[PDB]
Amino acid sequence: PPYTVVYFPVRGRCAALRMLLADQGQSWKEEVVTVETWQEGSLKASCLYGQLPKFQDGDLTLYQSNTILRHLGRTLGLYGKDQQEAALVDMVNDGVEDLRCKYISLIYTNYEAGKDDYVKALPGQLKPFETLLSQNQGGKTFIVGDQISFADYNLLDLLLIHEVLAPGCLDAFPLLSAYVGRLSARPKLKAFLASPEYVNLPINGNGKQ
Amino acid sequence: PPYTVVYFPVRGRCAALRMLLADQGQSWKEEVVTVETWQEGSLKASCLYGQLPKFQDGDLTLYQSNTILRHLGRTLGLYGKDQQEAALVDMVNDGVEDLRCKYISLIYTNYEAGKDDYVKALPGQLKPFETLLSQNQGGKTFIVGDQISFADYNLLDLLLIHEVLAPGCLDAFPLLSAYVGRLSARPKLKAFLASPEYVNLPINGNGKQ
Ligand SMILES: N[C@@H](CCC(=O)N[C@@H](CS)C(=O)NCC(=O)O)C(=O)O
Ligand SMILES: N[C@@H](CCC(=O)N[C@@H](CS)C(=O)NCC(=O)O)C(=O)O
Repeated sequence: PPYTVVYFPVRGRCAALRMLLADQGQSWKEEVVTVETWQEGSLKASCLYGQLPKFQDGDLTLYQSNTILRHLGRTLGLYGKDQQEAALVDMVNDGVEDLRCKYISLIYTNYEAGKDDYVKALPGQLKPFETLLSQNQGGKTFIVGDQISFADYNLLDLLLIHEVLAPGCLDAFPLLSAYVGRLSARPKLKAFLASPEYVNLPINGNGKQ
Repeated sequence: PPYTVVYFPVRGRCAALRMLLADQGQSWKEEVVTVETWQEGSLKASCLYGQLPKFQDGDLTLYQSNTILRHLGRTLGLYGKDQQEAALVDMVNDGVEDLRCKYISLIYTNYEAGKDDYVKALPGQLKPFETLLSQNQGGKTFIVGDQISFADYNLLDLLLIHEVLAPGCLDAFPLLSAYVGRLSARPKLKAFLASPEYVNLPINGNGKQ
């Protein structure tokens, strides 16, 4: 610490890391980037890959949402109990990232024409996570092992936004549904999810969800 | 160990991990999956995300190319010297993955109509990697710190395939150009890159590059 997340006024790719920070009782500052600032050019030019989120942890500056998640993951002990679990955590996170990319593509480039097909394909895309849970001794705790990892926050967010996109999409997935309820009930997380800081923000930049 | 990589007969998303294994003096077995076998559907259905590569390390089975890279990276000591460097390694790898996704999209979904635009946009996409090199000991060593990381192998592959797609793309990037040759000259890697095992394989699976 200290922590500062620089991002647009959207939950988007910062939702998961914010939930992680909140649930872990961490304090951070939010720097909201306006269209004027982004269009001005200097901020974007200073970003490694010309994109947000940008994250600051003391004198350390990071870019890439998954890099931020993994960083918080290793420094806060949310990256498995050993090397094997760490690998499983990565496998889950990469899976989440893949689906998040498809979701982002839908929302920003083909919402009207592609939504129906996407929803029809959704069950096939969610099944792997239901499987991950069932393989983890019944899926009664977390996605990997018996301790929370950065992958849980990323998956949780993925599931939450998909329930908004397709209400009831988790009905055919008992474990994932209960998993959502369980994690969302964690005291600190529950408080954050209900805070104006979270509720006020649109899931995506164009208001589509 | 022992290691087994299950994949289609192409370089694709296994090129980087293979270079890593070879350069680190590791032995592994290759399980080739033909197009016909893949189309039969059974292996596909058993894969967590319905995709290859599939990797075996003893009793452990991992999917997702970056999970395999990170696994090899942490178990073989190719993941930075400390937590901060590990974060920088991730930042580089995520950047590589992002461009690899755009490359894959071009190759498989819009090669004929999209190549020219992609090549025009290439310099802007490669610049971030040249800059990282310049900030790390004048770009005279590795992408992060002074020891090789899994990110180096992934970036190296990304650069190699781009020189095939757009010959001369690295001329305007001195550090990246010298970097590719330096890593390619490493004895074990050099031997692997010249082996029939690598040479006889097409870069992609649709005959485009
Ligand atoms: N791989 C990056 C992707 C971030 C991203 O797509 N950022 C976009 C959407 S918020 C952005 O900054 N767009 C502004 C621009 O590219 O000019 C991550 O995971 O953080
Ligand atoms: N995110 C995965 C992507 C792997 C991937 O896209 N595999 C494709 C291309 S080789 C595949 O298995 N395609 C066959 C199919 O989807 O049916 C990774 O990083 O390993």
